Amino acid sequence: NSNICEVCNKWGRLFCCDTCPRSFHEHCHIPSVEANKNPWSCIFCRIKTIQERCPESQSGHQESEVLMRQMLPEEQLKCEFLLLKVYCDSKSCFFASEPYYNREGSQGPQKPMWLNKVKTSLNEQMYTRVEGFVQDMRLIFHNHKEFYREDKFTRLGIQVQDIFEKNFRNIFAIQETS
Ligand SMILES: [Zn+2]
Ligand SMILES: [Zn+2]
Ligand SMILES: [Zn+2]
Repeated sequence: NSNICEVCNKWGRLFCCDTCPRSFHEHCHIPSVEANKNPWSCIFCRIKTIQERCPESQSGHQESEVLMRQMLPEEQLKCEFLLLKVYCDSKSCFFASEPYYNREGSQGPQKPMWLNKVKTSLNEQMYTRVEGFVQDMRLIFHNHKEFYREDKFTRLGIQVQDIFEKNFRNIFAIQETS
């Protein structure tokens, strides 16, 4: 197995996947690495299994259909994995914890949002459709862009949104378009 966490790229107290060489801190994996379970298989492996059991699941889909899906176990897992892919980027730090807004010439968002809030919401089964998870993820970056206006820091929102959107299209097999 790898000697660094797949998500944050640091060493420490690492749990190793039994079916692949990846490793994780407990609370870096989503869901948090499970207490017992031998063997244990990481989210990467669990997602690959879904794909292998239903190869047709990789055929192109419309985003509107994907958003309306209920959060049954496979869609719950897919959202967990998508959230984890965002945390894999180091720039996710800016969006992880609860923000605050005191900048001359800007007013904070009406509905603040952050990654650890989406993480808690997934863990508490608060989303009934994929749309609820995707709307809160997009709101993170939209709030950022609106608040920072012309400051070049706005770019961090565009960057992390792009990581979200590419991973969304991959994980939910969104039909490719020009
Ligand atoms: Zn980690
Ligand atoms: Zn694995
Ligand atoms: Zn099948």
